[PDB]
Amino acid sequence: TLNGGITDMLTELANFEKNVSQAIHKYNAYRKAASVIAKYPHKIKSGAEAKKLPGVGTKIAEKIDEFLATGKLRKLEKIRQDDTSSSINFLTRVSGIGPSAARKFVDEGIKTLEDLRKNEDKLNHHQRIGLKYFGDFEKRIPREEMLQMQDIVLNEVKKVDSEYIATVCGSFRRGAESSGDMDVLLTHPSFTSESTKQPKLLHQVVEQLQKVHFITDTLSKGETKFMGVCQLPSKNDEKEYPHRRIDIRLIPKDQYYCGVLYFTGSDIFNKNMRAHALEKGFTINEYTIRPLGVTGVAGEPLPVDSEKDIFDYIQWKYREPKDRSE
DNA sequence: CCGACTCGCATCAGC
DNA sequence: GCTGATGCGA
DNA sequence: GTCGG
Ligand SMILES: Nc1ccn([C@H]2C[C@H](O)[C@@H](COP(=O)(O)CP(=O)(O)OP(=O)(O)O)O2)c(=O)n1
Ligand SMILES: [Cl-]
Ligand SMILES: [Cl-]
Ligand SMILES: [Mn+2]
Ligand SMILES: [Mn+2]
Ligand SMILES: [Mn+2]
Ligand code: NA
Ligand code: NA
Repeated sequence: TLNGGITDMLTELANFEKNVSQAIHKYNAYRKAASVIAKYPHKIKSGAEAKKLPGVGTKIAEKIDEFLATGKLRKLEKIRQDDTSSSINFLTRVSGIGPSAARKFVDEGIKTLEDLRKNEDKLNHHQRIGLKYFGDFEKRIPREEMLQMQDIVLNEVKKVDSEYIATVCGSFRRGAESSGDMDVLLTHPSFTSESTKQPKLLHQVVEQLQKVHFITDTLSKGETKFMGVCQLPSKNDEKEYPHRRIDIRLIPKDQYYCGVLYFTGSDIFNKNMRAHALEKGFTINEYTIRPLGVTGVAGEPLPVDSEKDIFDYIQWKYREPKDRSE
């Protein structure tokens, strides 16, 4: 928390550039700066001191000087006051509403939560569910509740087919004391890079979790990726638990390690590692690490028997999940 | 300076 | 219908 | 917005 004011400012600027300006490289630039400063173990006293960190440049350094001097950033103070910016920033907080839809809605005069409720007719299915659970999706998940959810998911999967392996990833696997959502990596021996010998492998699981009233809604669903909503059961006379977002990714069993690396993250950690892989002549996705040939075209998948094998190829020391929270 | 900065699903445009 | 782009998301 | 080359 040494530099919370600064990292908050950069995050707000990042969000502005994504949601309002639609400038995703600026969003990523601010995100990278905020991350590098967040792990900096000194209380930053100057923009010049910050500029020594990779990803902090001259423009961010100047903003840090303004913020250190005054506790504020004029540029943000005015963004906070501009009506369309603030309306756009709000609407993108609904799952399924991005910068595009948010601006179109603001264009048609839909700019408040009440406006959206009045105009449910104009939302696609994802957006309608995001609106329904807007309040619940603001609440974080205590790790203790993550553990109960894990119990349910693992046991329910076992009951569909004992050969399923389900792994909770994301911030949970990084050891976070609370999470924004639950991410589940799924594998089954009938689904490898070489063949899919059983159909419906993800569907069967979604169905089982629906039938025990754990999964309550679906935002998107295909053959390998589910995105929806779930809820812990509550005890007699207790208030219901908040509804929670859940993502499930079925990964070819032989590609578990690249999959678990991807799904564990963080997002920024993945972004940095994939970028470093490129510097080193490889490309990494959730399935494989491949070398880049003399012309920048991916070659054949290299053998991988461990998360560390991936770190090895790109000449990074192994980092435990808990140390990947960038 | 200047080019560069992985993929799944839903939806749409075009045919 | 399919294919490719875009939006939104992990 | 940043930065390797
Ligand atoms: N732009 C992105 C977004 C996500 N991912 C991967 C890495 C991330 O940890 C995982 C879960 O995403 P989530 O969106 O669930 C974020 P997570 O790290 O689980 O933290 P929480 O906020 O507590 O949920 O998906 C990626 O590679 N690139
Ligand atoms: Cl940009
Ligand atoms: Cl691949
Ligand atoms: Mn998560
Ligand atoms: Mn998630
Ligand atoms: Mn609820
Ligand atoms: Na720097
Ligand atoms: Na959104």
